[PDB]
Amino acid sequence: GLEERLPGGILLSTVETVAGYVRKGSLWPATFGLACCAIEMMSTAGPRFDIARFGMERFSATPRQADLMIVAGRVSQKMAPVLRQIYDQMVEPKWVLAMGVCASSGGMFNNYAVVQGVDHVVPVDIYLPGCPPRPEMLLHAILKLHDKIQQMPLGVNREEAIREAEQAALAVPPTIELKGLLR
Amino acid sequence: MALYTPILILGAIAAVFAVVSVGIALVIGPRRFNRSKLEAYECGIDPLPPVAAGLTGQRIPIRYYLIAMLFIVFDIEIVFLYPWAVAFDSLGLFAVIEMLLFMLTVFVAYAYVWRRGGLNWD
Amino acid sequence: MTHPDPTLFGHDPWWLMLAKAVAIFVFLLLTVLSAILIERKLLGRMQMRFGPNRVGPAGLLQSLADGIKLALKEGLVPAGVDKPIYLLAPVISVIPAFVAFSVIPLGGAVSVFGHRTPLQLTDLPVAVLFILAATSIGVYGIVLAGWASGSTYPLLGGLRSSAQVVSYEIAMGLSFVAVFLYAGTMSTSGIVAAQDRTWFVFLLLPSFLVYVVSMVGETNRAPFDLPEAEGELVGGFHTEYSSLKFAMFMLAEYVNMTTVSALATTMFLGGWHAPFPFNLIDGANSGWWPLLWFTAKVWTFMFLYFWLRATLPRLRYDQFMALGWKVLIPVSLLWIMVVAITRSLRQHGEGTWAAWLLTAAVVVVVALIWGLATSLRRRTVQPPPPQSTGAYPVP
Amino acid sequence: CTMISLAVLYIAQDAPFLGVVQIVVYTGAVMMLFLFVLMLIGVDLTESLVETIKGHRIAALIAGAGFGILVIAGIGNVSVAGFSGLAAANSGGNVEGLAALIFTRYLWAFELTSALLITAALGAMVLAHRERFERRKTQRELAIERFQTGGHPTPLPNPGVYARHNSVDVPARLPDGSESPLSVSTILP
Amino acid sequence: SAPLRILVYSDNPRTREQVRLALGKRIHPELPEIEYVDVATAPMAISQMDAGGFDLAILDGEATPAGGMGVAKQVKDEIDDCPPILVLTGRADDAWLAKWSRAEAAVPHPIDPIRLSDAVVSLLR
Amino acid sequence: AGERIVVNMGPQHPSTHGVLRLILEIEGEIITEARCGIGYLHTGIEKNLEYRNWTQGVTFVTRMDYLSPFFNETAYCLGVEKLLGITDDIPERASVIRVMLMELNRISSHLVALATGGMELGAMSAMFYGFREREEILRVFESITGLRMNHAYIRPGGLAADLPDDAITQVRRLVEILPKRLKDLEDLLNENYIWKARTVGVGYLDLTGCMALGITGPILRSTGLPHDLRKAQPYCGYENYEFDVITDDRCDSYGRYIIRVKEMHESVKIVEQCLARLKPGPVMISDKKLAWPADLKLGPDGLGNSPEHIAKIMGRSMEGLIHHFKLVTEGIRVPPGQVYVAVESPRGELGVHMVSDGGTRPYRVHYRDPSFTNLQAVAATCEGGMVADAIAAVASIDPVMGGVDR
Amino acid sequence: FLDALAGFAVTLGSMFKKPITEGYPEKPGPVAPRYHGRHQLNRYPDGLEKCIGCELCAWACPADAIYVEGADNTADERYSPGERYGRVYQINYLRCIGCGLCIEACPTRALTMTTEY
Ligand SMILES: CC(C)=CCC/C(C)=C\CC/C(C)=C/CC/C(C)=C\CC/C(C)=C/CC/C(C)=C/CC/C(C)=C/CC/C(C)=C/CC/C(C)=C/CC1=C(C)C(=O)c2ccccc2C1=O
Ligand code: SF4
Ligand code: SF4
Ligand code: SF4
Repeated sequence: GLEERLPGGILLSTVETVAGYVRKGSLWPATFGLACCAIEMMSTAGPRFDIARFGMERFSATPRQADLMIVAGRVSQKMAPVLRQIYDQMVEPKWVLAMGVCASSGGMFNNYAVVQGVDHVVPVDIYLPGCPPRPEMLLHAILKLHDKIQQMPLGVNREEAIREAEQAALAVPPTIELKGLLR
Repeated sequence: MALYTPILILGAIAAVFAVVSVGIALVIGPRRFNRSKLEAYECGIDPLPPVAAGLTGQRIPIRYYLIAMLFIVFDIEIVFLYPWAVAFDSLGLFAVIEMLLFMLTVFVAYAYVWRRGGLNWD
Repeated sequence: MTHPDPTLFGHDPWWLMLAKAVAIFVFLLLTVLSAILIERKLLGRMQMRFGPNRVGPAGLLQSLADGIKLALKEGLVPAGVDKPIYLLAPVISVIPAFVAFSVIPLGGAVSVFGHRTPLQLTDLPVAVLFILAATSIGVYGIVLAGWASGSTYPLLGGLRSSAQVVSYEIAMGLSFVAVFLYAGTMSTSGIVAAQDRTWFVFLLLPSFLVYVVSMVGETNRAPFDLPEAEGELVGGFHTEYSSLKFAMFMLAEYVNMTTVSALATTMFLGGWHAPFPFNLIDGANSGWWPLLWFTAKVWTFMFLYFWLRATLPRLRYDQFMALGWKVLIPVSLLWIMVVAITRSLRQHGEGTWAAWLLTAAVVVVVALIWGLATSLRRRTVQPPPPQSTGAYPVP
Repeated sequence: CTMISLAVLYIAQDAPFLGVVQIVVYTGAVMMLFLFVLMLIGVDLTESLVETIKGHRIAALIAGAGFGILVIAGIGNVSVAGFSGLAAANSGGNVEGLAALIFTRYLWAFELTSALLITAALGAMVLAHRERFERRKTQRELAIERFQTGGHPTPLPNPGVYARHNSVDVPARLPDGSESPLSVSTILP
Repeated sequence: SAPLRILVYSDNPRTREQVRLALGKRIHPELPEIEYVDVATAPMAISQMDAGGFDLAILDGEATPAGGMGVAKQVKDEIDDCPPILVLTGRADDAWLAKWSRAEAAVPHPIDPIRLSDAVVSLLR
Repeated sequence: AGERIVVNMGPQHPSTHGVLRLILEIEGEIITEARCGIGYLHTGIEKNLEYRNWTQGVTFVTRMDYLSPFFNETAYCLGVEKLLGITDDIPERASVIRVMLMELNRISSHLVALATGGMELGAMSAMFYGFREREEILRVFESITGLRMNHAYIRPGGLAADLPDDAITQVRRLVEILPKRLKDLEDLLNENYIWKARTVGVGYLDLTGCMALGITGPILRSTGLPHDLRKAQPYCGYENYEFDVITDDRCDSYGRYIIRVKEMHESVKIVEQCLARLKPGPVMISDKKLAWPADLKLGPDGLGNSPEHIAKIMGRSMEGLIHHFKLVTEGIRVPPGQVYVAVESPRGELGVHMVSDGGTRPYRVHYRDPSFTNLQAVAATCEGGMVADAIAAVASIDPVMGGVDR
Repeated sequence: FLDALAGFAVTLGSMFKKPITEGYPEKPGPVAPRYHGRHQLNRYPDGLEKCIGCELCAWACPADAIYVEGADNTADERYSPGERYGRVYQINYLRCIGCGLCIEACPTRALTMTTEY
């Protein structure tokens, strides 16, 4: 959008900060949930907690209105195409919260049927441990995503950030090479 | 002209607001082409092959068609009440009786439709 | 005397009437923001929650945050949509929503910058039906949005919107008849003036109830909510819409809620007249206080909307149409007769007879409707017959 | 659009009630006609509009143009013969004057509109209303058919789910590798 | 001839090194020289694909923040006339998803140099 | 014929629980054919069980039909114990706590069913009030087990640990408040005109249909048949409890909803009985060859093996150390054999076919989950009605897709 | 007849009762004392690590979420009493299911589970 054509002066910085504040608030989750993690997501929406306090009570039934896709449960092989379709049918900017161990790495179900982490099919922004994560853990992960969204760049700043993140990522060794103290 | 130009001004404000809102929707925010994004939402399932049959290239029956047909006539008929209602005091008893006869005729029609199952289906 | 009063309307200079139009538009914008925020917080309270209380001080910016986010969100134009009508449907929904409010009396005459003008953008000889016409145009927004999306769920949502029109519009129209009979005019200002002695909510209670049900129906609000029907059609008509197009559909919905609540206030709650606890106060009905009273009444109606949403499930649209045609329309028509006969008798000195008929009529109707609620909807049925599946033995 | 524009013109011609009623009733009527278009023609069917009757299109256009031209010629200049301001009649209320005329000078036609409504309702009830001999079976009825709905071809196999294909038009794979007919609804191509 | 440009996407640098080892400067002396563009993040890979000028993309299905299969589906849905996509799968059972990603070819981990080279030749031929 | 659309209720839909795929042929908006699409939540739990020991597959089974964790755990543990021939050796306190937790879990699962059904049918506040009650229930569950869901608290031969000292008081408070707070939820729905109109006569399924599809639970008992595995084929000592099998004769969605609402009160009564009969004692079989050796206790460093157990195994008891090591690492060995054990889960007969090949891992564990069988009634309870009626019918079926796919 | 409206009386009533929401994150709610929070490796009062690297926690983990490598407590560098200590100890919290089998498995109480989440 034209907000991405703005010059990199103070104008772009203020547009970025206001857009981040606006998007961190009103972060409507998609009406999407796979398993017991979906039950904990509902509990988070439930009175004991209040997802609504964060402007996130409107679980967008359609992906068009959804801004955040809380996977919230295990993703089977047959479901990955559906989850990717839902992700693609959301409109940018989009974010994916991998709620629970099943959504983030497959969790305990390390077998043929489970995808072993939704990042196999959709870009994940935050991983949320737990099986299921208790609602406070979900709110913590959501606030972490809010912090990430606030510092989200735009336009030329976005391009520079992408280049810098690429440069940093090209150098990190794989986890299999962090042999610290391994005999 | 008077008593309406305020309506015209408010309509101009609202139309400018709405068209500019559509323009902002199309022009502000990210835009990235994606065939999966643009295709019809079907609860995550692949949309039916384009073709045309049994829907878009076909018809969607409404089961309250009868009530729609009745709605046309009843809506156009009730509007007689408005001038009658406003001028009620000035018209006098004759107009009251005339409108009561008209309303009883409408009631006969309504009762025939209702009791013969016309208000059934949706 | 004659309403709209020619001594008050049609004399605002171009700048003053432009200022009033802009003020009404800004008032509707602020009222929509407040309606959304207050609805979310009141739903929270009615559900033991707090609602938005983090985005800005006490969550005051939550509605603005959502609006700007929708602005900052990608404007989708899905393939397979009838692009021209698909892009127009939001505008068709929005424009009538604002237009209808042009004839709402927010207050009485007031002097601003040396000009005596009504605290009201304008008034018409047929203002109430002008509001009805504008709202009726607005529904084409919903229906064409559902149809133009080129998808099953939006199509079903638009079809439900059309069914809802069939269900509620005739009842809405018939509700105005008693109001006109007692006020003798279609101008909103004239209707407000006619309620100086007493508010029509007490005099025309059946009309008020039918109108209120039709209000909730017209605004696509729970427990009717049919065109959206989140639990049934995902997003209903506004599926396949994103960003400010969806934002404008919802803005039109809320502006319609406000407009029709203000119309209810005008026609039944004495418009901007101060309530009884403040009516005795000198100057309450004069100056800018009428604006406060009108806003208070409108917001009581908004609270009724939110309360209905929190308490009631949503009807099937066939059930809503049955309510409209088997209950609302017959009740409103019987009430129109009863009222006409009553007023004619009173004008001819019949007196007691009217006081009898009216009561008897309502006594009958509340019974007959009860039958439809209890007798027609029988709660007993016969058992089914067995088949090849070798059913077990029942208790 | 045409109806709403004509309503605006009526308002401009000192007929406010008529214009507003136009908007209301024609909004309703065009909504119903749109419903019947979806029901009877098609949701998004694009008509060919190719002249099916040989030479009928040209003849119809010629006849229409000639009729319009002749009508306009017959109209000629009329307002040149005087144009009374309607303000005299609308004085005391346009709706008030309409009420005075309708229920005094034209009460007979007003009542006959009731006969028109009754005839329309009767036609709807006779031609369009279906009756017991063809009423759709209720969910209760369908469930109770030797337990047909759930036990007689117990809910039919879902459409097959394949990598790259999961739409309802995809048949499921039988063990022998052949596509199961029951998996895909018979209507689908 | 034009140096065929190949996009190698993997958060794991060792997977990129193995892919570049299997495919030398020339897969065969009959084929053109090969230039490799290494991308570790999905945003960079998507932007490079949008810039175009690639003859093949090797996407690691095991990439941590955004899997190769997801990126393959995204690029084939978002870039017009996108080059053939080769996906590296972390397990045999991923084959189904590899088919879903519509990748022209799938090579299981661990990356067999010869299998990868043959698949690349088939895709470029 | 050519005038009916075919649509996907699809996995991603508010009423389809995210993984259920109803494919509906709608003539206008009447469901003509209703195909059911399953497996979007298949997980391989049944196969993955085979590579973990007993007392470990518990953590797997609790995650299929995740709204009824204690029921899955109890079915699994009863199967293991029956294969061991140990069912009669389980401590009385363990059985009483099992019944108490199963009934509290029945209340919780019915609360979730009512919440999601009301949300699907527009009853917005129904979800919040149901989850408010479920919040107290889950507080009790968390205090007892340390987890809010997918508990692994019921273990082959007893429980994972004894109740905390405050557990009895919390459960008594639940017995006190649950009826009053369920009153709020019942007032929203029970007699509400819209709720009854939206569910009465919807999703009809006669007793013949229930038998033909093998339906069970509230759906079957909405036909008036008082079939309940707690009375017929009693387990965990349910025979010692005075409670009435809730059953209705409407055979529709509203009857099933009322059955669930009344089952909540029956569960409250059973929990009161459990508290009355709850007496101090061991919660795990006395046979040290099978008993779970862990002894969890709290301290300033958190929850962990009690210092007394640490002293016993690492300081003085070689046999104790060997038993702890082996029963924790390999686990018990279950004599070879097959056993089919069934319980009355909130959604019907939850059956478990358990086959042991004499090893330390379950050779085969299949869950006949009631939701899997009940979903076969979607065609019967949806065809003919409107999509709005289909939503109510499916919600009345109350399918938890974790149990459906497993 | 008013029974059908009972729901209204509910919601309105709750509108005047104090909301029951926990104030997380500003005022986090009280978790159960027994809650299965993050694993924690504990020390003896003198500072020695309790973990002897027996791998029983990892052994019992259903999700293979623990990796442990033992090593000798040489006199030059002792980390735990006895012959063995766990020099490498990793928990993959994206595989942890919080079951608590690990702590029940430990023979030293070196592994506990706190209430931190
Ligand atoms: C153009 C311009 C910028 C103009 C300037 C002015 C301006 C800024 C704008 C003017 C004002 C405007 C237009 C503002 C824009 C915002 C706007 C118009 C409106 C949007 C905000 C709005 C509508 C607010 C209220 C919405 C609302 C009432 C929200 C509450 C919804 C609720 C109750 C959500 C809770 C749902 C919930 C419990 C979620 C869980 C979903 C789950 C778990 C899914 C998966 C799942 C399901 C579904 C199960 O049920 C389930 C059951 C059993 C087992 C498993 C599962 C399972 O897996
Ligand atoms: S992470 Fe745990 S709670 Fe979440 S879906 Fe997987 S098994 Fe269920
Ligand atoms: S079981 Fe305890 S002592 Fe043994 S390796 Fe694990 S943490 Fe260390
Ligand atoms: S809580 Fe359970 S899954 Fe997590 S590390 Fe401990 S034993 Fe493993």
